[PDB]
Amino acid sequence: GRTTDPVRMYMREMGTVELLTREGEIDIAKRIEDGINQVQCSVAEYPEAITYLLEQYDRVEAEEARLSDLITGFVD
Amino acid sequence: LKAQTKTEEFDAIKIALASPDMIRSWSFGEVKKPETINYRTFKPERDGLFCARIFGPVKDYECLCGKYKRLKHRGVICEKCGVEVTQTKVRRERMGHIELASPTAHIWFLKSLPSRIGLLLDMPLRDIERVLYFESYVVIEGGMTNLERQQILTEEQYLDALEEFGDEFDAKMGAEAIQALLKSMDLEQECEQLREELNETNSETKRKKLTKRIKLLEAFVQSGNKPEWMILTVLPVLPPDLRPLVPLDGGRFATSDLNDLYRRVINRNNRLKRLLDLAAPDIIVRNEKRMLQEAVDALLDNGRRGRAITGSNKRPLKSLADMIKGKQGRFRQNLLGKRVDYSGRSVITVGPYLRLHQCGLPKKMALELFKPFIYGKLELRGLATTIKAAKKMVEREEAVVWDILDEVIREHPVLLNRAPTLHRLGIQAFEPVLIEGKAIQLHPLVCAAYNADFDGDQMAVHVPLTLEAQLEARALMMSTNNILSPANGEPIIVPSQDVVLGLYYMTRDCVNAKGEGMVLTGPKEAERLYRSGLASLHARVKVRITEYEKDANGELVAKTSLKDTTVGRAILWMIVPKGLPYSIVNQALGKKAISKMLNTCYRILGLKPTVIFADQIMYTGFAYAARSGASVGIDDMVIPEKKHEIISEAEAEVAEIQEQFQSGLVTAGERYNKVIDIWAAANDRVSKAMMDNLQTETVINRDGQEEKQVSFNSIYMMADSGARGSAAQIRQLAGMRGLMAKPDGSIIETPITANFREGLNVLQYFISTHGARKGLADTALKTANSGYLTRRLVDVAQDLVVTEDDCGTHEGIMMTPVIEGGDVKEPLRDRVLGRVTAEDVLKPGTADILVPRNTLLHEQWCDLLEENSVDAVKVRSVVSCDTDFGVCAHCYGRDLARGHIINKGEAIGVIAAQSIGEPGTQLTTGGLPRVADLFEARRPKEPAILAEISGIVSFGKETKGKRRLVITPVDGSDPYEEMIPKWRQLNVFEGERVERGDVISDGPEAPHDILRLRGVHAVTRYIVNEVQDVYRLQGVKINDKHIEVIVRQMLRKATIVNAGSSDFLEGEQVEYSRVKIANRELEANGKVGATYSRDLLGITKASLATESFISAASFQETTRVLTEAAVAGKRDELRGLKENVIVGRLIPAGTGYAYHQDRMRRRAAG
Amino acid sequence: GQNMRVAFMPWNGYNFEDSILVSERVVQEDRFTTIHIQELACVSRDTKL
Amino acid sequence: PIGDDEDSHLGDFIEDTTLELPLDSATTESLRAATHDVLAGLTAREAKVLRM
Amino acid sequence: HARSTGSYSLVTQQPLGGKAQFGGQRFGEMEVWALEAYGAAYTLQEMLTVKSDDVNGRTKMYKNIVDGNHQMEPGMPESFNVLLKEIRSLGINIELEDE
Amino acid sequence: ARVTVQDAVEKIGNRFDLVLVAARRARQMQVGGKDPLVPEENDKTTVIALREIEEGLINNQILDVRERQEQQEQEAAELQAVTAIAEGR
Ligand SMILES: [Mg+2]
Ligand SMILES: [Zn+2]
Ligand SMILES: [Zn+2]
Repeated sequence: GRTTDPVRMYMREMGTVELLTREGEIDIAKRIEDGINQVQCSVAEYPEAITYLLEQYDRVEAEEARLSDLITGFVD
Repeated sequence: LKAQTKTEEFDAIKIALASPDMIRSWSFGEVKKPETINYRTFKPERDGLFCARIFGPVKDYECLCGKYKRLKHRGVICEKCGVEVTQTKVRRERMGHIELASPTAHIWFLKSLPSRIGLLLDMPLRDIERVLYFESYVVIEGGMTNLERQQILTEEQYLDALEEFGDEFDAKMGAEAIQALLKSMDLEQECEQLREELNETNSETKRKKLTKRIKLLEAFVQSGNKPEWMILTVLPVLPPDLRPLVPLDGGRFATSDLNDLYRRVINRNNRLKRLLDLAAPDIIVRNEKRMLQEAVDALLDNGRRGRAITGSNKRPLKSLADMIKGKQGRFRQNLLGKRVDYSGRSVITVGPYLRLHQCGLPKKMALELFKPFIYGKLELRGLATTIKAAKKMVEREEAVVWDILDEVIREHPVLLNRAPTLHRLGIQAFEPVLIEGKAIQLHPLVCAAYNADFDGDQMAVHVPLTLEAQLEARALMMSTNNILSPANGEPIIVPSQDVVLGLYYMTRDCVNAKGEGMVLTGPKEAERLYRSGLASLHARVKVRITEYEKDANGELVAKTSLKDTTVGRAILWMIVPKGLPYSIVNQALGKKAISKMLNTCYRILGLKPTVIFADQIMYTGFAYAARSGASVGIDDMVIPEKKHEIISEAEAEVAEIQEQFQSGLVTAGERYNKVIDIWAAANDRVSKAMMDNLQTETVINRDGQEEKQVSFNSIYMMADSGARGSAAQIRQLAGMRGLMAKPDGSIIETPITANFREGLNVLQYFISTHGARKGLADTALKTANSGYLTRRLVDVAQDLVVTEDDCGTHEGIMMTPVIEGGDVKEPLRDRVLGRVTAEDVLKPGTADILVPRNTLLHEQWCDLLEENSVDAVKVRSVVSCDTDFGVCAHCYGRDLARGHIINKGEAIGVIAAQSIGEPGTQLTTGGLPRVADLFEARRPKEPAILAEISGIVSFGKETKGKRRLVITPVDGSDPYEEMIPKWRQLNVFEGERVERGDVISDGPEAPHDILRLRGVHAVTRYIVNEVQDVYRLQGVKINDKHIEVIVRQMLRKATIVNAGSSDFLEGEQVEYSRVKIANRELEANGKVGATYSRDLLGITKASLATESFISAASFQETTRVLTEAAVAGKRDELRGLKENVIVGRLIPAGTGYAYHQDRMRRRAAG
Repeated sequence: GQNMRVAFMPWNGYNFEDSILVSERVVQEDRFTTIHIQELACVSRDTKL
Repeated sequence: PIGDDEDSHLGDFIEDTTLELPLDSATTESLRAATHDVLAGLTAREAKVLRM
Repeated sequence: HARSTGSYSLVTQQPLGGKAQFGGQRFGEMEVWALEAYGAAYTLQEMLTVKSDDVNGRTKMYKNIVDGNHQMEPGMPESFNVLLKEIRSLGINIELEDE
Repeated sequence: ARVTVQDAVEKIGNRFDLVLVAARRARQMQVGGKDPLVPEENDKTTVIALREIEEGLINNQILDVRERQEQQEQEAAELQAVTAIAEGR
């Protein structure tokens, strides 16, 4: 059953998984978008998450940090 | 008193499993990176396999960064990069570690034949491996639901069972699983339960395994090892200098293979930590865990899974297991050998001018060897300002240094050694004599001991350095101090070839010669008569001689007389010292006689006179052989005149039988035997023709017409004296040579008719060639077999050493002359010589004790026994010795190069093994393999069977493949019934009584049987007599002693029958056991004392058991021994030879016996 | 090699086993003398120093 | 592995060049005695100044 | 060939010719046995400790040899010392007990 | 030169303890603590010691005794020096 030689117990273990249909990729990716956006929105609903960002920008213009360490930019 | 903390001189050693915290204790840092060195500046990349911070400074007393360069700052840890500046040597010492992500099995405990993790858990190997590879789930602490604790499940099964029971059930997989199993395991509870289960059920199958396993478990508990440690949480890294990156020429680098492995391990480890921090899917992190397992395994012991290969090179990489094991079978660098300073070697030459106590040592060699002494002696006398100047001087080879060298050489011995060292005489100490030349000069009489020809063999010299080494070499290894083979009391200093031809030619007599019949005052004017050319060397003459007999009390009596002797014998007599009678030199002086002269001289006058005697014998033998003008011509080899006629008649017989085969009166095979027989008879006739003609044909006239005596022909004198040549080889020279045999072994019926004096033609030579090649092959093979055999022998003996003085047991074996089938294949006197008497012995009449209880029987005692008719003496032996863990000197015997009783502390096991081994090259079921079979106690192919018990026997049942034999003891119960296959022809009488150990069939018998049904003395007697049959059939002299000590080592272990202290069936030391039952017979339990049964273990088997594990790791399979010892937490106390040899301290024998003893008593005491 | 006058006879044990005892006439005539030709090398390398 | 197929392997022939030879070590030991005696020669203050 | 004190192997400190100044003779198992039959312990010890394998022993020796004092202060052979690490490099703990 | 040691072996039985005792005495000579008990022939301390064994004027008994005496011989000197260490109290 197992010849050992871990290349095999891998090759056989992954070979069970079925290849995705072209649509399945988009189903899964959509699911990804769903999950993430859920955590993002959950972050937006936290008051301290706002106030903290504000304080951090009060620190940015005070030269205690840089614009690159807070935002990667906005939309734009 | 405060005992101590830091460095002492340690005793014993301990081995066990390693805790993660322990591995951390060793570790001075965690190597976090696969990087080695920076690639331009070659400095170590910090925290990497090669590191300054963790391990040590690159150069002596210098910080890596370069800040603190001074030899002052030492305990300082640098602020920049912490490195304590200390010698670079500490990079050869400090260990390290790696914290693995997932747990890992230690491949030694997984794959060792009795898999440790496996049988500790009572879990099969393949299952465990199936678990480690994530190929299935295994339960841990199943609680009460549906499931066994050790039970294995599949994916779907685990899912279903989990759905049924969420909690109160547990299952894992992978390494973490097995580790959790081992950790959860409670050994004590298992102990209780197993004791109970052992008690309840009666089946052999059940309680055998039950008891074995419980013993295993409790041993593991007592060890101090906790099972978890078989799974590695932390992996130690070996010090960098033990796996160096050191640079080479051309700027190229070279590094150990452990770096590739360690690198791989670190890589996959870090990548696994990364894959954990990246939240990878299971299928990935699992592959990574497996790969890490493989990497670690490959690092520790490579080859038990995949045998990984090194970068760009096909050849598999050497792992730590391979580092320990070494190669050339089992060799640990104290075994195969070790290079040694103060040594040398070169081609060897003769040097007859030498006294037997010295040897020629080449000048330059002496200079280079003694160079440090010379340096010190040069500036001690003040010839050189400083040591530097001394070097400059000896390098310049200034005139004054040679004298200083003559100073440091004088009383300073040197050790000389040859290539095939077998017996202890392979190394001998000599007094150096400065010689101009590049060749080593070695005393002729020693050539026999070294088996050293002059055909270009080389000898190696070693300079004894310390004072103790000089005095050891002089009082032990010294040439003059060994005159006698340790195997048998006979002299090894016996004159070899030229010398014996000299003494033989000297004392011999022809019929008529110059000075025949005249008379002389003494040896002086005899020699004067000879040197002046007036009288011939050999002539029958009466001369007055003065001999001596010490036969008074310690005192030399004088007696004079007119002896009938020759001129040569008279001359030679001048040499013979003191108390020897003239009788010894008045014979023809053959090799045997010339040897017995020496022997008697030694057993009478003592050592020194014998030494100088042998010396003079050599000198005179050489001188007179030289004067003799002995030579060899083509006409010295005389062919029988009747040869051709014998050839013709014997050739007529073959045509007779050929005619009969043509006419069909006789069958082909019968014909074959007939012709072969007639040709063999022919060869016998020609041989016994040429022997008569060669031997007696001198026909010479004294005052009459004719008289005939033994020939003065050169080749005859050479063959007869024993100098060189033999009846067989001489037969090959003159008479025809033999009948050859095809490789098949079917002997050719057309023998070689021609000899070497005549020509051999094409076919004859071609046929001789096979005999030659097979000869060289077989001999060169028997060398190897000899070596292997000796090896097994010292392995089985070794640590056996004379320890106590006298155990004082009356016990011993009955010594009779061997008396085989004819008259006396060996006398009583040889068998009992130098052996101590077990009890007093009797004249035919009694209350007269000739020999009083225990007394060394020397030549005089043995002769006193010989005067009387005594046929029987009981003698103490090494096998019967009451002393435990060694032999008492009183039991052993006297034998040594010295005639005195064996010293206290000499290591006898080794010299016994050697003594048995050295002649092994000279041995031809029978043979050397027969010897091996004997010492291995192998049950033969077609063995006999001995009656289990005395009393009338008869046959029972039928033909099932065994027709059963029913024995009927007189008083006792019958039920003993053995199943004897009936297809083997029997012996035992259906109507007669048979004693236990009688012949119930024919063929050889396994010594196990002889030991059980006959007993210890009987079995030791069988072994010694059979092996001695093998050796003595070849003309090999070996005292029964050595064989008896080997035998003692063979029977060292025995199995218990009764009980009251330890387990029932255990094989164990009879030393331990007997010392326990001797202790149990009183005090303790009043008597609970157990009964054992003596066991027979083969030499290769008995060698397996050794207390010391360091010793076992030498000659056995290292990998297994280390594991098997580590699980038990076995503590090696040394106490033996091999172990102390490995660890590098004084041998607990010989000179060191005073040390180890004084320390042994300090141990286990106040 | 070279042929030479040889005598078979024990001479003062100096021929003891296979050993050979040779006259000064031979070493003087320089006949058994041999010429050896050795090749020695010196390598100029590059070190970081 | 290098020739003979024997246990001779490349790493066996790598010699430690970082070790100091005993022939020199003896001279390092002797130089101390020599300079010590010679430093016993000068005035106690000159000796102290030179040792300093 | 002859050697007094030559170069030494790096991996395990043992006599090795680097100059074509020869490494010493190899003292093997059989030679050791031959030393064992004789009662010579010190010859053996110096053979496998100070004359060869001991990195401390050899120099402490040489100095005594030139000083006119014949002795040895043996220490522990470097082979066994390395082997200890090689064993400890695995999951095995090997220690030296007592005093 | 001592060609054979047999006589010394006669003087002390063991022949190993002979090597030991002779070594000890030999060092008593080599390191310069003491001087020979018998004329030196140019024989090194190695052989001088053995000659001393043969004459029966040197063995384990004698050596142990002498050393035991020398201990007190040093105790005699250092008596006043070490008793001055009463500052220990
Ligand atoms: Mg040969
Ligand atoms: Zn630094
Ligand atoms: Zn005994």
